[PDB]
Amino acid sequence: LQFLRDTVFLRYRTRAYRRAAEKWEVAEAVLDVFYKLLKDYEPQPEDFVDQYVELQGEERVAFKPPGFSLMHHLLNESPMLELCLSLMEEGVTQLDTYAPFPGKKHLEKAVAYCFMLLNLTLQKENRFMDLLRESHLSMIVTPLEQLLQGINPRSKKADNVVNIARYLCHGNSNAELAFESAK
Amino acid sequence: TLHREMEKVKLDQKRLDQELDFILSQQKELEDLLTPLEESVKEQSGTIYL
Amino acid sequence: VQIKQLIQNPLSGVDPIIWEQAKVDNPDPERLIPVPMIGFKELLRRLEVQDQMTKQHQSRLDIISEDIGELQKNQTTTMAKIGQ
Repeated sequence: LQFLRDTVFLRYRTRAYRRAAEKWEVAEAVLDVFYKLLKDYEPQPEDFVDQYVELQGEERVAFKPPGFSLMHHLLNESPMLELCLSLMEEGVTQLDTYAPFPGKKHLEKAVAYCFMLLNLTLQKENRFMDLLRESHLSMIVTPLEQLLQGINPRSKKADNVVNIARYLCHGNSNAELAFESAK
Repeated sequence: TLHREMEKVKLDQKRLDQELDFILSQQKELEDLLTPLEESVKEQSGTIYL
Repeated sequence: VQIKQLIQNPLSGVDPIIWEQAKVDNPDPERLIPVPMIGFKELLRRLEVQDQMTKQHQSRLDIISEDIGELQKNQTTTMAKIGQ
């Protein structure tokens, strides 16, 4: 997990692409796995009581319900979240270009997985907040709503939602992103 | 008098406007510091494992 | 001082008695001086002045409205970023 999130995804913007489509495809890869990972995560009070396992003689904490870490990363200002938002803004602009094939199909599927993970976090967030509030990790989570009105770094203001809307302008060309967005 | 009030409210709105981007600037710098504290934490966790 | 240099030494030919009576009956003599009006074409003149001042008044009022609307949109934006 750390290998993928710190070394691959979070760096995917800093890597040089001889084939530009590669940046998009690699983001697509990382996203697919993170997505499936969260998609199975069921919030349980077991995740927030740090289970102690005797591994190699040292008591290490057992991993929580698989998505919990990802959720903690999405429920806080993690570079992961801002990267999601940045890919979002960049896709919005690229769409606004109304430009041919280059990296496209991968770009679409990427942003689509992103929207999917967003919907999933929103979906589970109710029970996840209930459980965390019941087991009390000092970890502070904010419901994804308040974060979505976040002030975008590039935009310098809360245009995450507005950008998210703007894809609705591209409906007649892209039905898929429109569906996800409206969801 | 409406000219007076509208200009003053313009000062007020511009003030709140810049203040929002500045508090967002602090919100960014603070997540930037939140990542380096995590870097120090990671090293501390590794030392504990050792 | 110019107010008293003008309002006295009576005007274009209105007799002084009516001039001093309109100076004394002046309501808001600081916000207005008695101006001579002649007949009905001067009433048309005052209606024209009222019309042009109405145009300017609507203009400056709409300017204040433009300032208001700008402050309002920027205020909504600031109050959005605050929560961020």
